[PDB]
Parts: sequence; structure tokens; C-alpha cells
Amino acid sequence: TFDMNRVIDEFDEMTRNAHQVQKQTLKEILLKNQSAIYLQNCGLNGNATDPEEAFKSMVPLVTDVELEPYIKRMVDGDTSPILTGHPVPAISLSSGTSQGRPKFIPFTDELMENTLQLFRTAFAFRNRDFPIDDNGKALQFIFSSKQYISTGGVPVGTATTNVYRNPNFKAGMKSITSPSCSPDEVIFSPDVHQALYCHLLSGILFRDQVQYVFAVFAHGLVHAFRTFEQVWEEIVTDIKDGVLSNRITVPSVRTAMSKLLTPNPELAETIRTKCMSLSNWYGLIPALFPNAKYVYGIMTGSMEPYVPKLRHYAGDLPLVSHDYGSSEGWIAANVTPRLSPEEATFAVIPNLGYFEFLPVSETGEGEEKPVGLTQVKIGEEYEVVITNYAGLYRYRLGDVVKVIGFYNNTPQLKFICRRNLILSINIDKNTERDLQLSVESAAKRLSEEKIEVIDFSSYIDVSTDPGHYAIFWEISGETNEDVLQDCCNCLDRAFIDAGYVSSRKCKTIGALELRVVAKGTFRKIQEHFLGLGSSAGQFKMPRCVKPSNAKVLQILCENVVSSYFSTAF
Amino acid sequence: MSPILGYWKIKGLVQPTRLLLEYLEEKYEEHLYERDEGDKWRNKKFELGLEFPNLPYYIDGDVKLTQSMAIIRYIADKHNMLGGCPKERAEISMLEGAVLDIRYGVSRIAYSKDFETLKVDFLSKLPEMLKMFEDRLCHKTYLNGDHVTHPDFMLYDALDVVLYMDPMCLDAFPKLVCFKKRIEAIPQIDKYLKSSKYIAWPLQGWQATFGGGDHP
Amino acid sequence: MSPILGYWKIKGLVQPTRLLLEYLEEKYEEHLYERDEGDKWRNKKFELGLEFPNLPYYIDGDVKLTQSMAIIRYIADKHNMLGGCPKERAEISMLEGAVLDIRYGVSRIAYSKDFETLKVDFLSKLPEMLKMFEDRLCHKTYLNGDHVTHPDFMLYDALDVVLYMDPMCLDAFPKLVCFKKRIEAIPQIDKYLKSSKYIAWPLQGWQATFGGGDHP
Ligand SMILES: N[C@@H](CCC(=O)N[C@@H](CS)C(=O)NCC(=O)O)C(=O)O
Ligand SMILES: N[C@@H](CCC(=O)N[C@@H](CS)C(=O)NCC(=O)O)C(=O)O
Ligand SMILES: CC/C=C\C[C@H]1C(=O)CC[C@@H]1CC(=O)O
Repeated sequence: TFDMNRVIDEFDEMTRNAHQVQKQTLKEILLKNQSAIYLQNCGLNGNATDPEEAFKSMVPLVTDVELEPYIKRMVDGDTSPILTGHPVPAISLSSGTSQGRPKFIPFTDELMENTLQLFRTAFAFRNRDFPIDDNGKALQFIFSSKQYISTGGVPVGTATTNVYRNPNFKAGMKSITSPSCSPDEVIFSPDVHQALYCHLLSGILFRDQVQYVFAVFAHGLVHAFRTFEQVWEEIVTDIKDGVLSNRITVPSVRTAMSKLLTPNPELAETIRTKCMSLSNWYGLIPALFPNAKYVYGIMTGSMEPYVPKLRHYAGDLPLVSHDYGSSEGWIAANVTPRLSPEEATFAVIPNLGYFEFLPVSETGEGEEKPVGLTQVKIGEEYEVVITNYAGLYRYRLGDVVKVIGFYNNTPQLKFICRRNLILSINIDKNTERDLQLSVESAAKRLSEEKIEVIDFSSYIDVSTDPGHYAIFWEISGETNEDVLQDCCNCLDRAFIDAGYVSSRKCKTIGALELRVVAKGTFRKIQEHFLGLGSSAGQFKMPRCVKPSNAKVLQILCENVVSSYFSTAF
Repeated sequence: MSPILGYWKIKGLVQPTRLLLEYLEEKYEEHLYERDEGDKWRNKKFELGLEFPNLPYYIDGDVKLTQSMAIIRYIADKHNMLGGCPKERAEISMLEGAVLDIRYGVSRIAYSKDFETLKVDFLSKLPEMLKMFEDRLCHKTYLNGDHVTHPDFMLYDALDVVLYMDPMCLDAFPKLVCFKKRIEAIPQIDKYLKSSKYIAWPLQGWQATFGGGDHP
Repeated sequence: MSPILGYWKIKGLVQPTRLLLEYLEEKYEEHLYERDEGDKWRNKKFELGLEFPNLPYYIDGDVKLTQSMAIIRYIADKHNMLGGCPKERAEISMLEGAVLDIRYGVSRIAYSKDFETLKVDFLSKLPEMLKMFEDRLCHKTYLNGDHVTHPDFMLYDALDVVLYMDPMCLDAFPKLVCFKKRIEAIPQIDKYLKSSKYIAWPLQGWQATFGGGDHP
């Protein structure tokens, strides 16, 4: 039961009692994450009056390569956890890579509980500087449309999706958030690209009352309004007649709109006259909705090049940065809504995890001994290390942050990370050289309809006999299904390595399956990745995913614009 | 003078030459008669200095040209792709022969007679001809090797042509589709598909019994 | 292992080629398959191994090739004619192409049932392209030269054939008759015109209602 000042109170008192609360939460994960044989053979046994210092030197750090085998157990055929706690409801792919390979981190219930609480702190602090109407709704680009079953019979899912499809989604967010433009059915809809334009249409339908415009980052809103700029005449023609267009094939989305479709010649006239009058499509967001308070999302790190174009879309309206958090954990929150995005900074949440910090300073890099977060020195840059309840103990993301200041005793941070990249040798390779040429090769046939490819990916499926293919494609707009089939065939012959191409040719690896995911999918996983609890600069996308990768996995089976197995052979 | 290509407002016999300009990255200019400008060039026919009145015609710094057979040859060789041996330029022309007989073949009567009735008799003799290119191409990426070529481009027009004619023409030879995409794979031609010059249809004359009309 | 040109006893696609094998004074042997040897057609093609199946076919001691137009440039390069030369390659082909329109034009009609009305209008459309040929020829003896090339007999086949279907189509073109007069004038061709090897009829396979059949 949300009280605006009471939730900030819990945060405020908490920031003051951060040291005590944190060692208690250190104690909490220690009391909770215990009995996996991993922790005990690393030496853990529990409690004492000795829980912090001895732990850091004694209990060991972790990387993605070493973290890879144990959930690999869980995902493959037999759920067999040995480093986390409980067998995970869903697994999360972490950004950066493991010697050129997929990264592994478990996702727990507390995060969804932590989601509600951090956000609860976020918007409440925002509401003191940005007062809101309690009966309004919001325009949010949030999608949970894709779910997959693991080879082990276990669901795997992105952080965001797991929360939305959780039984407690509606009760937990009824009081604290303004309703989505799109029906939840539409957020869960098989076609997020289609959901994207219809939710946007939904926004225009209740333009007077909306108070938010939301995505997790800037460039996704950017691509959305380019599309709106591209398909706005498409929107109004649909509205005049009151009939949804034939481009749209998906079962749930067309029936929703048909109910919402009444002939409105006039609205199309109003929107059309107003829309064509503006110059060079700069900043259409307040025009479309006369009462909205702000634009919400990530605007730092890799988002800095995208800040001017969101600013381009933002115009003179205040920019609010979303809180910094992840499937690994939630780490920081924005409690200064008035400040600009460039000077914006995010408040660490005391009770979610024990953070220690790997020193960078004396040369490049560093092996200097780590210190506590509140014990960290102001103005210097260090790479974060994370021990939490996501089964992550001293997990190095590989990324360095600076301290802007202090909300009381807890630090606020700036992230100048735009690439944390370091790599090694990959054996689902099939390098990017070959993949980029391949995805680009198959790209022209769709391009006959002036549509281009947003993003690409591939997969290792050992559930099937044999292990094989699975390709992800994001494009700007909707297209027919037969051109895609053929595209699958180019991709089928494109990868040229002897072993792979010989097996491919005689189907020793199954015939390529092409499933067209809807738009913003990869954008949504990008949403997850930049927010990764650490130094807000973590987005490099693994291009072929092992049974081992995770964000991508949930995505592949259901949310298909169309799904086709090779029109070759 | 820079390359000038004139042709009917159709893809037509002119797709392979326009497409060959772009794989070659050759830059070109276009003058196309619209809905009724075809008749106007009456006065322009003997005043162009062109040896034999018709379309396409070709005015450059070096020559006066026309007709598809001739233009494809002249452009490709200057850019070193007409052929290399007694055996293989022939092979080219033969492969040209194979696509043209099937393509000029769809066009005997695609804008004439009942195309559907004549479809069945020709779609009765086509499997061998289609099956010939698929068996030869197993070891080579295309018909003649590893760098995309002009026989493939009339062939590109070609593949489009029995498939628009007959959707399931190509059910039993899967190799050709990935192969079309691999010739379609080159970056520049993709971008012109992306760009304004690309005209999807009609393949043949505007007034076609089959493949005709302004809108599909 | 004398080179084999294999074809039916028909003018058709091979007609320019026969007389011309004698221009280069090149050795060659023949396989003559009749109207009644349709049974031969099914059983011969892949038993000697053609990748691209078609008639007419011609094999030099080392070459494998088909399709009339392709066979011709084949013959010309063996006569060191390409290398490349642009205008002419594109102009021979244009010249050839106007006649391909003429040659395949009659072949379009060749399987047609009416014939007479398509030909008279083929005849109505002949003076344009011939005038284009006529305005090429007067300064010199024949279409593009002094002493015979390959493109000669094809227009000849075209013009010879068209003279048979209508007696007075060449009446208004005096330069074209010298042209007719000129090749029957050169020693090897007139000498072999009266030989057993010479083939005059039919214009298309005997199945053609006109220019098929038996009598000139
Ligand atoms: N067989 C000749 C004739 C092809 C043909 O019909 N060309 C048309 C262009 S699609 C033309 O020039 N028509 C001239 C006119 O309008 O009279 C060739 O390959 O060029
Ligand atoms: N463009 C091809 C088409 C040739 C063609 O259709 N040839 C006929 C001979 S005139 C043929 O081989 N028919 C097969 C048969 O009747 O058995 C070429 O000129 O070679
Ligand atoms: C209340 C947080 C729930 C889900 C996660 C994300 C959103 O719904 C918007 C951004 C937010 C934070 C991020 O980037 O991790």
C-alpha cells in the first residue's frame, strides 16, 4: 500500500542507516545463499561475529567463464543447481562476454519484489518534483510477449518479462503506476512491433490524460517516432474508415483494435493538419499529448550519443533518467528528478546487495585491494564487484564508475562507460565477419519493400536433434511471410565454414528455421543490458547464443511474426 | 558523355542491364517514357542519329547502341566481364539462351491470348530446363564460379518470372532461391532496391494479359 | 574425331551455321535426324552428356555448346572476331538483333495456326527494320563488310525466307538485292549451294503450317 512520502521515508532512513542495514543484508544473502556446495567448498559455513572482512579475502570472486558450467547444468535436460540457491524460475544472460561466449546469472523472486520497491522509491521522489494525477494513464514501451521452455523443461526469461508474466504483476503495480496504453494482452501480444504502433495509437486515443511517455532508453523511443513519422498517415487512414489495415495479421492485436475502431473522420483531419505543419520532426512528444509530465529512460553511458536525438524529440521538456538496475540486481535510483540527464546520478539501494569495488588506480589497470561502497573515495573511478541474491557472489561485470556525490551517506554515480570490451576465443564461431555478411546478404529481399534490418542473432539448440540454428531478425516495418522464407535459405548457405556448411547442406544440422521476432525486442534486451548493475555501459550483443545464453532464449519460440523451417532442401 | 539508358516504364529486358550497372557500381542516367510518351518519340526516331529506331537506346561518349543482347555485351567487357575464352563467352551466351528462351518465352503471350491455358503447356516442359541449372550449381556458388555475373541477372529477372507466374513453380529445387539471394546479396544493388530507382512491377509491357496493369 | 554439328534437316536455328562452317574452311561432320526421329530426341541428349539441353548442338573437338545465337558468335571468335570490338559486337548484335526480332518473330509465328495474317503484318512491319538495314548499305557491298562475315546469311535466311512467303517484299530495296546477289556471287557458297549439303526447306520444323510442309 503505497504512500508517497512513506516510501521515500523508508529510503531516507535507510540511506542514513546504510552501513548497519548493509552488513545485515550481507548477513541476509549469507544466511540465504549458503548450502550450494559451491559456497561451502569455497569455505562458507555461516554467521559468526565475523561476516565481512574475512569473507572478501577468503571467499572467491567470479567471472562469466567459471559461472558458465553450473547453470549450464540447470538449463540442459536436468535442472542441477550448485552455485546459486534455488533452481531458478528463469535465467538471465549478462552483458559483455565469457571468452567470447554467453554469460550466466540466475534471476530470483526478490528482484520482482525489489522492482516494485525501487521504482516505488523512484517515482515518489520524482513526484515531489513532478506531481502526478492519480487517475491518469501512461504511454510506456514495455513488452513481455515472448516465452520459451528450456531444454531442461524450465522457463528462461529476461528480467522484465519474468516480472510482467508473474502472478503478482497486477496487484503490485495497480496503485503505483499509471495504466499502459496497450492492454496487458497487447503487452503480452505475439507482435511487439504491432503492439508498438497500436499502443502508440492507444496513446493518441487518450492524449489529454496521459502523464508519462516511457521506454527504458532513449534510442528506442527514437526509432519509434521515426516509425510514427514514417507510418502516421497510415494511422489516420485507419482511423477515418475505422478499419485496421491488412498489413496486420496477428490474432490478438486486430481484434483488440476492431473493438476500439469507430469511424472518426474528424480526428484524422485534426492530426493530419497539425502533424504536417511542424518542421523537420523535432520534438513531437508534447504536441501529441498536451498534459504529459516527462520522458523517462536511460540517458547516460552509451546513451550519450542518443541524448541529443531524444533531446531532439524532447525539446524543452525536462529529462528524467530511469533508475539503474538489472536482472543481476537493482543497484541505483534517481532521487533528483529536477537535474538534467548529463548531470543526472542514481542512488544506491542499501538492502539489495553487498557491493565491493575492484581498484583501477596506480597505473592501468590495477590489483589494489578493494574497499566498501560508502568507504569508497570521492572523485575516483573503480570497477564494481557484486555479491547478491541472484546467485552472484563477487561477480565482475568489468566496468568502472565515478562518484558524483552523496545522498546523505550513500553515493550517487556517473557512468562514462561506453565500451567495457575485452574478449577471447569463441567456438560457436561462425565469427561476426561471416554472420554480418550473412544477415546483410539475406537483407535485400525485404529491402524490396523499403524495409531494413534493425538487428540479428543466432542460437545453439541441443534440445532438438540435432543441435542447430535459430535466427533473430528485427526490421523497421511489417512485411509478408514468403520473402522471409527465402531469406532463411540465403542464411542457410551463407555461413561458409567447412564443418558447418557441409552439415548444413545435407541437413546433419537441421534445416534452418526462420522466425521473425517483432520490433524493439533486441531493443528491449538492450534496455536490460545498459541498466546492468555496475557501470552503465554494457550493451555488446552476443550474436550466436549457446543453449547457454538467456535473454535471447525466452524470445525465440512464441513471438514469431512468422516461423519457417528452411525453404531450402 | 556519361552513360544514358532509355527504356519502357517496366523492369523488362532492361532489368539485367540496370542491375549489371550496379553490381559493377557503374553510374547511369535514365530517360523513360511514362504513360503516353512512347508515341512522341516518333519525331525523335530518325533525329537521334541512332542506326535502328527502338528502345533501349544508348548514347555515351563512345557509341550509339540498342537492344538487350548488344547492350549487355558492350557494357560487361569494358569492365572485363563479357567472357574470357572461346568456350565460356559462348557458355555465357548459351546460359543467356537458356534464360531468354524461358523469359522471352513467358513473354510470347503473357500480354497476349489466354496466358493460363498456355501456362499449362509450357509449365509442362519447364522442369528439365529448371532442373538443369540446379544440378550444375551444387559445387559453384553460381553458374560460372565465385564472383556475381550478368547471366545471373537476366536469371534474376528469370527466377522472379516463373515464381510470379506460378507461386509453387519452385517447390522441388530449393537451391535457386538461396542462390538468387546470394547474387542479391551484394550491397550496392540492395541499396538501389532501397532507393527511388527501383520499380517492382510490371515485368512486361503495361498492357499485359498476364503481369499487366499499373497495380498488381 | 571430326567436329560434330548435330541438328534436324531444317533451316531454323542451324541455317546460318551450315553455309558458314564452309566460310572458315573448317572440317565438320553432321548428324541428320528427321521428323520421324522424334524417338531419337528423347534418347540422345544426356547419353552424350549435355548440361544445357537443346537443338541445334555443335561440338568441336573440345567444345560443348547449343542455342543458335550462341553458336554463331562461337563460330566468329574461332575466326578471331571478338577479342571484343564494341560498336560492331553491339552493332553486329544490334544488326543481328533487329533480325532476331525478325528471326524469332517468324519463329513466334512458326508454331502459330493462322500464319498468313501474322506474316503479312510481319510483312507490314518488315520495311522499318529493313530500311534500317538499307540505310546501312550502299557505300559498300554488304551489311557491314567487304568479304563475308557470319551475320550475312542470317539476314539472308531471313530475307531469303521472306521472299518465298511474299515475292515482292524486296522490290523497293535495290541495295538489298545486290546484297542477295553478292553472297551467291562468292565462290564457296554458290558452289556448295548446288551441292547435296545445301538445305533450303523447310523454314521451321515441318510441323509449321507454313514454311513447314514440303514444297518451296
Ligand atoms: N528483339 C529486339 C526487340 C526488342 C523490343 O521489342 N524492344 C522494345 C523495347 S521493350 C522496343 O524497342 N520497342 C520500340 C517501339 O516502341 O517501337 C531486342 O532485343 O531489342
Ligand atoms: N533458345 C533455344 C531454344 C531452341 C529450341 O527450342 N530448339 C528446338 C529445335 S528448333 C528443340 O530443341 N526442340 C526440342 C524437340 O522438339 O525435340 C535455342 O535457340 O537453342
Ligand atoms: C521497476 C523496474 C522493472 C523493470 C525494469 C525496467 C523498466 O521497466 C524500465 C527500466 C527499468 C530498469 C532497468 O533498466 O533495469
